[PDB]
Amino acid sequence: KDELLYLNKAVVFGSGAFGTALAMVLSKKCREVCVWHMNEEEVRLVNEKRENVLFLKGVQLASNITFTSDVEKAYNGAEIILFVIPTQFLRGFFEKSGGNLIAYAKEKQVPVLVCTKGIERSTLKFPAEIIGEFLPSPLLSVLAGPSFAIEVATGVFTCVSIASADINVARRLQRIMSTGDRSFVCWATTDTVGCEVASAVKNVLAIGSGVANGLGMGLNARAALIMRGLLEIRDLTAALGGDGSAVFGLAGLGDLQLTCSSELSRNFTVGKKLGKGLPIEEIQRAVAEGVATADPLMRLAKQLKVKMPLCHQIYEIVYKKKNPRDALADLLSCGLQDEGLPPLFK
Amino acid sequence: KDELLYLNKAVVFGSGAFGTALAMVLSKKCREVCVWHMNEEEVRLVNEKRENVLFLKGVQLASNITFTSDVEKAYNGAEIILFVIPTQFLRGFFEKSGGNLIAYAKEKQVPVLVCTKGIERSTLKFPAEIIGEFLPSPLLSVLAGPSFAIEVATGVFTCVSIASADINVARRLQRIMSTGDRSFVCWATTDTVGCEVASAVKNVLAIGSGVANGLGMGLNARAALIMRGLLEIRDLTAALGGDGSAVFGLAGLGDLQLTCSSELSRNFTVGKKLGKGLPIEEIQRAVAEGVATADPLMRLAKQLKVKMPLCHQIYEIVYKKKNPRDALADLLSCGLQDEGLPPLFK
Ligand SMILES: CCCCCCCCCCCCCCCC(=O)O
Ligand SMILES: CCCCCCCCCCCCCCCC(=O)O
Ligand SMILES: Clc1nc(Br)nc2nc[nH]c12
Ligand SMILES: Clc1nc(Br)nc2nc[nH]c12
Repeated sequence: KDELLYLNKAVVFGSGAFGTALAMVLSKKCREVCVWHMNEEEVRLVNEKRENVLFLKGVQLASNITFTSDVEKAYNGAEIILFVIPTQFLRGFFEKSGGNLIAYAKEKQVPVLVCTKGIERSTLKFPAEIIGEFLPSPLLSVLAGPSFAIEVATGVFTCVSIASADINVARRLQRIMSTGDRSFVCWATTDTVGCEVASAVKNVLAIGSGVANGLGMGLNARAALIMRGLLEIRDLTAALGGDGSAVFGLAGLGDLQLTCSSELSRNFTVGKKLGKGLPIEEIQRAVAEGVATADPLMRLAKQLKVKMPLCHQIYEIVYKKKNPRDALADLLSCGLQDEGLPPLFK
Repeated sequence: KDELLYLNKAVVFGSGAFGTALAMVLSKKCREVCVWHMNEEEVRLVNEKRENVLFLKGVQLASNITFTSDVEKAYNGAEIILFVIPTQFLRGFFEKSGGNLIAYAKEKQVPVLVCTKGIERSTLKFPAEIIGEFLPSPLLSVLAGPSFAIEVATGVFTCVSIASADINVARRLQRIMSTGDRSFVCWATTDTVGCEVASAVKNVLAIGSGVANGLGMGLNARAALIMRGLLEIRDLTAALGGDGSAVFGLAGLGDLQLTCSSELSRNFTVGKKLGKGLPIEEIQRAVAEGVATADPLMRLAKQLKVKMPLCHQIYEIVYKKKNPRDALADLLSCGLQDEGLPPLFK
């Protein structure tokens, strides 16, 4: 149905910029929105200032958004649960604080929307996969797309995809997350794996985009990096058993192109400094997502025997002090080739 | 073979920014490069100033690039011929001045590289199709990709695709156009139709990107326009009998994303003014490619029964004084839907 669903309550676990922006979206579709944040002192400040001064400065929270540090109070009564907890803290959160939450979700069959992105170092698994160790996969969906947080939080027109193996789950979440003024529009897809892969890999590729800028390259180069980089997302998705339908959509190409063009993002600045010859040690002052992700990504790639040329070279630049110009030359030493895309039509 | 081909002479018919930049690329692979330009007086100026002050100001031409107004002197001895003549002048050029050129090309089996982009109003055909009425299609290839002219002309890293129905033709052109310093890298593909469609449609979509900016929208919106717009290139390509393998490559997505992000381009400024409420008459002072293209594109789409939502609405805004906010609302009145991309992997 193209008819929107409104709820009494939503909970968002994760208080970053993205989680906060999504809570702003939900505030227009649910009467009450709770945002869980572990530090009580900081919870008080935020509720006082009516603004997430910690991670979304300059944005006034809707009056119906309340921050809390009490997990139980947070989810009680919620009819949709969002996870935006950083990958590295996800598992521990469920083990240490998810017992009742999990029981509640299972009992009430509450939809869960995974918004966290990355790769867990110990298992090489993606966020929805980790969460799926604790919550029934039939209840799980993934949100991904070109969605700069400030724009989303302020209601500037944004499109994203919602992925669920069962398209009917995604379609229902589409009705909850899409806004009445059409400022936040969701598109349904089955490709959960493609979404998670794109969401992690885009951060590594963004460092490369930075490198290209630091090397003195221009916008033609950035476009080429996006397009060739996209095939790496595609190939890794295939190897992971994903259907790949999100690769050339909002979650894949859409988000990748946006993320690689964010010149002020930390991924980009780190790549630019690396491209200018600065060693990673000097740069490291606040870890760029791409830095953290590059290592587990290479390990997963190696484990699955997937060649990811750009990502591999970016990993070398970041972790093995490889000179950026040497990496580029190595990349361009493969000789002349065909583009590597199959025909769509026969 | 990954081994480059060097030539004695190249000719480029068309003296615009792009043709001039491509002549700079060729100057590094051919001893002599002739650029044909119809106005003799302007030819003299350019050769004197050793700079295309007309369409590529600020760039010093290689000493081996010579401008000329003599078609016969231009192609004589050439071993590759590039066309960059504007769509609307292509047919007349062959009819009025191509007799001997055509005989020479046929006799010597000279490769022809089509770089012109657009749709001819009278026949609704694309540039390589028009040229193919005069030169044997086996000799024809198309060059397309994210390739801002200034960057190409100055040797800043650029990747493009070369398309030919027979992949072997494209592969040979790849050896001629790719540079020894790897600053200009070509990728082979069969999808000529996809390239021509993308190259024309991107200009219409760029006006829409402008409109979005003028409406107060942001980068999330631009990313969505690129991604949804790409499906229109895909569907039109299918209807035209193209194989579509270029759609998600450099010629399609790559060039589209670049072109839609060029905020200072005429397509973009025209869209932005339209988005700000200015009527097209007041704007029209130097036609933006997207304006010229929108009409023949809609006619071709209608003729083939292909729905192109964004392009259609852009045509309405440009040609039928439709209010941009009304167009947007109409576009968003389709209800909630699936993303519309097939799985890549089963
Ligand atoms: C970490 C290195 C980043 C440098 C970025 C270079 C700018 C874009 C390069 C795109 C060319 C793609 C090379 C493909 C070669 C291959 O498939 O092995
Ligand atoms: C000429 C209008 C341009 C306005 C541009 C709006 C910004 C991007 C909009 C993308 C949403 C895509 C709408 C798809 C709806 C449909 O498929 O009918
Ligand atoms: Cl230990 C820990 N857990 C969660 Br959940 N989130 C965090 N953010 C910082 N440290 C964190
Ligand atoms: Cl009439 C004509 N022919 C060619 Br070819 N190119 C042109 N450029 C402007 N007018 C032109």
